[PDB]
Amino acid sequence: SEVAIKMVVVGNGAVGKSSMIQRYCKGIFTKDYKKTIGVDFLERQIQVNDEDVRLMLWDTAGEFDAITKAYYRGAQACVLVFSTTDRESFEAVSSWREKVVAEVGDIPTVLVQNKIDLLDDSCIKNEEAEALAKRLKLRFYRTSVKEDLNVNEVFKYLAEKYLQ
Ligand SMILES: Nc1nc2c(ncn2[C@@H]2O[C@H](COP(=O)(O)OP(=O)(O)O)[C@@H](O)[C@H]2O)c(=O)[nH]1
Ligand SMILES: [Mg+2]
Repeated sequence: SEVAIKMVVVGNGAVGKSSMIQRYCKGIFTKDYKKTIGVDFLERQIQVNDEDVRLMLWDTAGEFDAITKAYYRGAQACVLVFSTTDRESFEAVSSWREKVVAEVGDIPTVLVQNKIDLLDDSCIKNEEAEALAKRLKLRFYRTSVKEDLNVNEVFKYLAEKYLQ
């Protein structure tokens, strides 16, 4: 048998949420300005602690109350994403954490700074990001979906945290 885990990936527009889901589940990254997923989630079968696990990664479309409720319904873990090159996306992180708690509760959550390959154009100081993760008591990953750096670790950690 297998354990199914619904995970939500949230954050401001263009931080790389759709790309992150496509990378993890399909192993691909294209150079398009915006990535789209035409179904509610992509999935990947993995092994965690000698258990078959079906991860279902739900991608946001962009919300009205019923849309928000359907997206978060039954969510079991959360990736909170901001972008190295988008200051507003970083400043919104605390509000995203509050929003996920409001919509589903205090589910296992990880903080991800995506686009770390664009470090020369970074709008975030390393110390600021570290302080935010410490204040929110969240594990923090610096990630590049484009270069496949610290993507797999995000989902493995959340799956382990959910099962443990
Ligand atoms: N340089 C770089 N671009 C990225 C990375 N991840 C995503 N992008 C690009 O950021 C843009 C927005 O990505 P998308 O997945 O549509 O973001 P979403 O709106 O959060 O779903 C696209 O051009 C992606 O290819 C990354 O790690 N590095
Ligand atoms: Mg998207």
